[PDB]
Amino acid sequence: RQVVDDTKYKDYQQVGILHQHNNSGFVGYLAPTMREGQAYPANFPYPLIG
Amino acid sequence: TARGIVTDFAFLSPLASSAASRSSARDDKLTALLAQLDSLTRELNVVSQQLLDLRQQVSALKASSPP
Repeated sequence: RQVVDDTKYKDYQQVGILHQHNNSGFVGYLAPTMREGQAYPANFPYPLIG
Repeated sequence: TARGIVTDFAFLSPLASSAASRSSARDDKLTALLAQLDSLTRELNVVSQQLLDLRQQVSALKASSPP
C-alpha cells in the first residue's frame, strides 16, 4: 500500500483521530452513537488518486 | 513512527486524568523511594560487615603486642 509522505508533501498535517471530520453530520463523535454534527467537506482521507 | 491517540476519552473524562496523575505520583514515590532504600540498605549492610571484620582484626592486633 501507499500512505502520505509527510516529509516530501508540502502541506502535510498530522491530524489525530479527534479532529477528522468525514461523514460529518451523519455519524456520532468517536462512538457508535446516533448521528450528530453538520455536513461539511472532509479532512481525513488524504487523497492518493486523481 | 509515532503512535498514541488513547487520550481521547481521557480528555472526555477529567476524573480519569486526575486518577492517572495520582497513579503517576504514587508510582514515582514507590519506585524512587523503594529503589533508593534498597540500594542504601545493601550498601549499609556491606559496609557494616566490612567494618565488623576490620574491628575484629584491629582487636587481634591490639591484643598481640602487650606493651
